[PDB]
Amino acid sequence: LMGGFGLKHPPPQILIKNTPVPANPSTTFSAAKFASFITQYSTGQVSVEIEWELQKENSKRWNPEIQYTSNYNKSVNVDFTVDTNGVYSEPRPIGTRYLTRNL
Amino acid sequence: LMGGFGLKHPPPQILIKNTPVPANPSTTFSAAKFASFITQYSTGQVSVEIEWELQKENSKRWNPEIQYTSNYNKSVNVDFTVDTNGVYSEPRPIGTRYLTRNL
Amino acid sequence: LMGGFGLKHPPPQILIKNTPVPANPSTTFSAAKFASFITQYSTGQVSVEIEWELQKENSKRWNPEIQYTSNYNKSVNVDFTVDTNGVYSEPRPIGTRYLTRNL
Repeated sequence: LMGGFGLKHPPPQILIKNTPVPANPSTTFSAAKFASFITQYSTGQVSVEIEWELQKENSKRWNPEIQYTSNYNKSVNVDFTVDTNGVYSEPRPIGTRYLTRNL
Repeated sequence: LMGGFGLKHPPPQILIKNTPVPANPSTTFSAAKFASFITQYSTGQVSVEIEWELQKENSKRWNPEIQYTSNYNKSVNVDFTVDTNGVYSEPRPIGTRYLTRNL
Repeated sequence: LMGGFGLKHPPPQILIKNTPVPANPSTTFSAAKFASFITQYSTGQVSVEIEWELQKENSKRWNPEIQYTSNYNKSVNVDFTVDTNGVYSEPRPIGTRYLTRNL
């Protein structure tokens, strides 16, 4: 109901966790679990590559169609572009329904 | 200079003419040429089939581009469409330069 | 117009960038982008190997030609050489037009 593709078997959850590296244990045995760990974080790169099937249009429509366009009118910032502080912003929600089809 | 394709050998001229069908000549010989012809015209259909080579675009441009679109704002007549009298009209000249390319 | 070789397809741009390595994120989730990165730079070596085609001269000229030469007159510094501070300098612009050819 939020829009999208209903999948009985969706793309699976990809779960990630730093392995606990303990600090130095006591030189005598303690049966209690470790509460002291070396503080650490991880970083790295992640790649997703999705292949999408397209459905081309076969309209015999004469007049031109509504399409998503940028405006040529000047502005302080180009849409879908970083500003002078390096902050990327998206100005408006772009839906996907621009071409037409007869019922 | 009016725009278009300069061709040393352009598509050739296709010339068409009704053959003169004379009216009844005099029953005696006259060496003068015929000035009296049966009034007639011709009609028919004409087909031109041109194949055009395209040049697809390879821009790595991030932001959206200016494109030719119809406006969705309502009007008494749809653009590039006959009116109530059956008269087809073209409202504006459409040029061909809408995509961009770097120098 | 600044001189040189006009190329429709020139040698391509070679673009280089340090990958951002973040500092430690907050232990709670924040949907804001990272503004804190580990300060780092890179260094290394770069090699360019260009092959040049030459065009040898076939003059039947009798007298000797103007050529680019160094002067033998003594000076505090040799031309196109570091000074006592290790600073390399080029004393004059050397053009390439020294041999002659008839029109």
